[PDB]
Amino acid sequence: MNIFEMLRIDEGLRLKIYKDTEGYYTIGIGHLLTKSPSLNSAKSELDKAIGRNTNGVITKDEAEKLFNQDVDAAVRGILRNAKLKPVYDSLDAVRRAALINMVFQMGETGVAGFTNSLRMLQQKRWDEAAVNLAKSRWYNQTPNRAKRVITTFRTGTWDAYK
Ligand SMILES: [Cl-]
Ligand SMILES: [Cl-]
Repeated sequence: MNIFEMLRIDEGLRLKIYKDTEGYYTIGIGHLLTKSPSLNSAKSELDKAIGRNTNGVITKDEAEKLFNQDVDAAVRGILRNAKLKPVYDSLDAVRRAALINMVFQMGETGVAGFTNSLRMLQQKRWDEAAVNLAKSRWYNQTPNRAKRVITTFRTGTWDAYK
């Protein structure tokens, strides 16, 4: 298992514009299009992202292409962030994937806001970090996905995904 296969299980794959768990316009593998309520505005972003007139539909390759761009952006956002970088640097490879997963879903700002959890991860206090991570809107709104990520941080294995 790797970061790509982990995120593919978490986000699924859809080739036509759809609404995410928050109600926003998305396409492919969890690629947010816009927070706007207008479908037209979403179709406009989609064509801009792809470079062709898509009329709301993309192929598998186009989806995988946006996906590779998005994982690359998440990693780099972490390495550029003064709060995330040190945590990232301190973790093993499995746990690193779990941090990337959080960032992909919620953005760097968002993750950076989990001050207490990040400090516990840095300290390698696994059971205490899992407990604090669960006291969030994240966990209450997407509980099965949060539990998978949280178990990954707690154990340091891919069990939750096998
Ligand atoms: Cl883009
Ligand atoms: Cl969920």
